[PDB]
Amino acid sequence: SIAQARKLVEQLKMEANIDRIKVSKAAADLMAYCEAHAKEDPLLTPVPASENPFREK
Amino acid sequence: WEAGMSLLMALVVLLIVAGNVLVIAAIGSTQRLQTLTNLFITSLACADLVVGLLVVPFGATLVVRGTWLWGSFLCELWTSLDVLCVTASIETLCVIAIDRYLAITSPFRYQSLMTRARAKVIICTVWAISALVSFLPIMMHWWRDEDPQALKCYQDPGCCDFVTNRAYAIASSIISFYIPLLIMIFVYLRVYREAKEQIRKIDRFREHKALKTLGIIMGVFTLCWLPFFLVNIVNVFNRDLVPDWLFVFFNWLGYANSAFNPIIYCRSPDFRKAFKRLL
Amino acid sequence: EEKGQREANKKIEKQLQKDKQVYRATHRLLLLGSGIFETKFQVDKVNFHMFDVGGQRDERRKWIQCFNDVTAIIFVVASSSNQTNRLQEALNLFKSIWNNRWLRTISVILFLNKQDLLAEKVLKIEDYFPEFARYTTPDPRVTRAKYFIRDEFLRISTASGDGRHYCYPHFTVDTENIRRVFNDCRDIIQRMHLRQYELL
Amino acid sequence: ELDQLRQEAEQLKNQIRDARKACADATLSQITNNIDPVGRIQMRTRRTLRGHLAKIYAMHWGTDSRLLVSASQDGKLIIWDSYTTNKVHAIPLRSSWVMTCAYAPSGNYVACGGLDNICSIYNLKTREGNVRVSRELAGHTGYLSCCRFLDDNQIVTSSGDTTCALWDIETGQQTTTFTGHTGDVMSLSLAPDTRLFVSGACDASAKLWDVREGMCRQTFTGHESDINAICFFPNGNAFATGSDDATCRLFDLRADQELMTYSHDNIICGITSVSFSKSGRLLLAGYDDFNCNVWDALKADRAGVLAGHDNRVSCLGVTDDGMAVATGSWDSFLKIWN
Amino acid sequence: QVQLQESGGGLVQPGGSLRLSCAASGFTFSNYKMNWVRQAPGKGLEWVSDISQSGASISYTGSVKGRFTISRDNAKNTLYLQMNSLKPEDTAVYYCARCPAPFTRDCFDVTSTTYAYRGQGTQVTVSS
Ligand SMILES: CC(C)NC[C@H](O)c1ccc(O)c(O)c1
Repeated sequence: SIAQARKLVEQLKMEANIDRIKVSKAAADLMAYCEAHAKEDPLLTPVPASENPFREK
Repeated sequence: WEAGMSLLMALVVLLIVAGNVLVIAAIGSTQRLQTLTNLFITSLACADLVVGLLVVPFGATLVVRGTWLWGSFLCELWTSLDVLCVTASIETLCVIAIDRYLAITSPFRYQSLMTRARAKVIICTVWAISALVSFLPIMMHWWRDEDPQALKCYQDPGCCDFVTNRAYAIASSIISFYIPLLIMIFVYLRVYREAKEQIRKIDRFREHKALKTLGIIMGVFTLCWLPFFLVNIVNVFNRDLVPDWLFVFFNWLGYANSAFNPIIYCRSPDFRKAFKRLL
Repeated sequence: EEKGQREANKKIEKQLQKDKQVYRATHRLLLLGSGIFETKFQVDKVNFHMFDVGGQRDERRKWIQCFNDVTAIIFVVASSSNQTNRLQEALNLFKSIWNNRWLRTISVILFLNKQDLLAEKVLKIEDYFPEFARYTTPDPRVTRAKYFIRDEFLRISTASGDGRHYCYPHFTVDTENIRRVFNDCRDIIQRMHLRQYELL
Repeated sequence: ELDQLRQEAEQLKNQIRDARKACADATLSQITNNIDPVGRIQMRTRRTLRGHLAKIYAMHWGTDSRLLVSASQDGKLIIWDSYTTNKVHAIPLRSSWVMTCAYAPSGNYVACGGLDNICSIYNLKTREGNVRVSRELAGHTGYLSCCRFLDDNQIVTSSGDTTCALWDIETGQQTTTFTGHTGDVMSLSLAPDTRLFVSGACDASAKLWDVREGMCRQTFTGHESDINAICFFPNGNAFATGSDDATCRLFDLRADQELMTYSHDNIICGITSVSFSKSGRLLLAGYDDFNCNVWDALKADRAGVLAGHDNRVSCLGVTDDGMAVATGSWDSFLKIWN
Repeated sequence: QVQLQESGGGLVQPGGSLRLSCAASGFTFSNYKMNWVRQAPGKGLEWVSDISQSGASISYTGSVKGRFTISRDNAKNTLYLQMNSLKPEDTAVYYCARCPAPFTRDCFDVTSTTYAYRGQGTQVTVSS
């Protein structure tokens, strides 16, 4: 029961020393990423049937 | 009063068509309903649909106008189509009964005895039997009687009556109604026995429910089709006993039977849901 | 190459048709009460595969869903069971299985085992289930106790049956055990078909 | 002497909680309040793969975006060609009860497993012409819930014994073990770099593990019930979790906080599978109500519905090129959507 | 995080009365079915009682019927176990458990020895 608390403190210390950015930065990063690869998403952007391998060759 | 008869015929046609079309669309659109027995239900619905679409309107014209107006060839073709579709419907009912009998009497082997390919072969065989009992005899003049009245009926284009000889009447009635009737009585008696045994194992409501369902099925079928076939046999055996209008009325009751099959065999919750969706 | 693909597909489909015909002719049972233990037997040329789920860590709410389509769950319970109330634990497990949305159509074959243990014990069941002092049979002590436990299980089962599944209790020799599993599976299939035809 | 360590834990918890509260500049819904709404996403079924007898439990595409493997508890592993619908391979399995299957990046090997507590690896490129069982990885004390290839000689597996494991396939040994979860690990998702991977368990928490060290880097909580599915964001700096509480949650790594929640009042069923699109703006989630929902991962507003299954949806199948989605269900059918 | 803190346990002479309170946090308390479990010295976890979402359906173990009363205050997200006429056979650690999933009648694994949605529990000792 003592080693439990001991290396639980150890684990929580491992996860304590971590550089955390602000949520605004992560939100902006995900937004810019989703926006930079938009033209490359067939599901989001319907591609003409000619190049769709599930309608015609 | 003839206007009442016209209204009645129109409503009968309407009900038959509407019902069978709904059944077909429901079984064909929803994937959940594309089961094995639903193939037999589709066969029955298609047969009753052909009935309601082609056999009933011309009979109604014959009844109201008082004569036939489309010639001799169309009269022969209409007789053939009527017999074919009636036979197909009754035999498909018998096949559904046999399928239920197999499912209940051999529950373990039912998966191996019944397959989609075997169901297709069974439906094809039923329709081929109907074809060879309806179209081949009437077109080769094997159904023609040799009585002077029959000679006059066949020689006149404006007369389309169901006058037959002993052989064809007996054989048609046997292959269309009597054998299916006996098979249905047999299978449903066995099914009732099995249901009673299972109810006794479980344990009032259940006995009443089973009795009501089986009574609905068998009583509807019989009360609709038995009078006409009885009159048909006794007519080919003696012409002066049963009048003609009673014969036509019993035939039309048999036709009207076509509108009750959707309500007798397609009341499942899935069927009700498909109907609510579509309609 | 498309012709080769079609030929391979034809061969695979023949094999799959054989496998389908062999798969529908077998019935899978879930025994309850190295990851799994199989047991294949045959009664009247009907094949049965029973599966004992060992090597798990007593949290069943996830791997139980794998048995959503078995033909039956064989629930084994010790009529006799620092003595904890194991009968109530079995009752709670049965109740949770009976009301799981992924098992609401599975029938349960209940096996009340260790009747000689309970028999020598009756001469401790009333400290739990205070209703035993008023229950009456529908020695007499063992009959009272065993039928009381059976009635507790049936009371749990008949509260949400919905007509889709039932419970088949038996008092327990592999001979009649296997015969009973066979008969109960037959009854289960028959009742399913009867309910489908609006007869039950 | 044990109370001071109790309050050591308390100090650590309070410090981490306050440091997380400090990095609360603004909500995701705020900065994403000026983007263009995706609109109604209307996908149709293009292919219906049939042939499985029982319910399908898992599927995986493969780096070619054409072939795909599916596992069905009828005891079958079917490798289909989605373009032509033909069955490329049909593998019978020892144990009928499978829960996961994996396609190797090289396309030469396939992997499966389940209640047998074993991970079976079959070879597909054999001069014999017939698929054999190349390896059997054993050592897990619980059912296998998910497995993923790193390469032709390493595979990461998650088991119901609250443990994950990295296996070398040639020797068949367990090189690294990952412990720390208090419940059944249900899903695992590999990052594009193959150096980290996240895992969700029944304790309503997710954990990020480093493969080359065998230690948990970060723990994420916020779900109210078991986590059934977990998927990485295309860039590898965030992930999404579906749970039995009828919600999806998008978490970020560098922020160490929950970013977004996708849910609706009329949704009271659990999430079984999740997957992003190639751009990552569409979050596809399968539900127990027989349907699949397409959420706008940036706006959290439901954008589409795929409703073609008559039973529980069990797996999702976005391709690597993003051309099609694959949905498996308990109805024994697979569906391809575009 | 999901948290369930039990309190109100202590020492009491035989035939006394107690009131255990379980404070929940981290989830919608109303959408779940709650349970009281206990573990005695040298024994396994034994289910004691359960109460449904609304608070209508209540179930007890036969050993405590007529003595224990389960209550649920959804406004304060609290569970209560009022114990009367306590016997020496009730000495144990009592835990406040939550069913795994919401909107469900089945409650699995509440006594699994490693359930995640169970609290630390409170001690109860009935003696002289
Ligand atoms: C009006 C006539 C053409 N209808 C006869 C009836 O439909 C019929 C059906 C099946 C038969 O086997 C039959 O002898 C008679």
